[PDB]
Amino acid sequence: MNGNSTNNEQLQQELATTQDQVASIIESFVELGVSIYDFPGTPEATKGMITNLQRNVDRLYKLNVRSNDPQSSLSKVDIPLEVVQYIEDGRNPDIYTREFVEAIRRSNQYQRGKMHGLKQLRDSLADKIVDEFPELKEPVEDIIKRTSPIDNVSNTH
Amino acid sequence: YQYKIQELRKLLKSLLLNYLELIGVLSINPDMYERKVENIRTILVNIHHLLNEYRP
Repeated sequence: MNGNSTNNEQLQQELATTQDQVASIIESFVELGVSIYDFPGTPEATKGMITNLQRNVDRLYKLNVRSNDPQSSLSKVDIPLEVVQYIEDGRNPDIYTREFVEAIRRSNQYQRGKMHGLKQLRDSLADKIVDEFPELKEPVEDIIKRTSPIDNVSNTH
Repeated sequence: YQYKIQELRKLLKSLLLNYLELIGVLSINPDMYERKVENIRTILVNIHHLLNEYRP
């Protein structure tokens, strides 16, 4: 677990510095956007725009070669398609996480409701079998004991 | 045919017990249900075959 702890530490560091790099790219974007909007046409402005493209290309250089870097958890972190299309839709991905983990709890509670309803059916039917047929007391007790075994994954919540 | 009639009673009681055991297996772990469904399947065909033997 030490390896998982330390590699998640470089997950957090790598994501934070990519926050920094992507934010720098967006800042370069806002400055050439205002350059387009208020371009004075001077050669100094054109060379400033050329250097803006230079810095955009080298930031993309750094982050692409670091996406191919072996000393990276960039590949080990996993991305699915629903969150990326959900962000493309303009909606907040923490809602996607919320809905998905709430679906986890929905399926857990729904299956637990199945289990408890089946247990109610089991012990009600077993009691009525015992009441109707007095010669079936031992097989029903054996069946209930076998289908209610020792708890190793139910005592803990 | 008294042996067959008492065997039919025993098969009926075994079918009811096998249903109760199937409900228990479904209530704790519905992944070994295949053998219990198979036992209900063979108990039922045994009941039906005993009825067909009694049919003449």
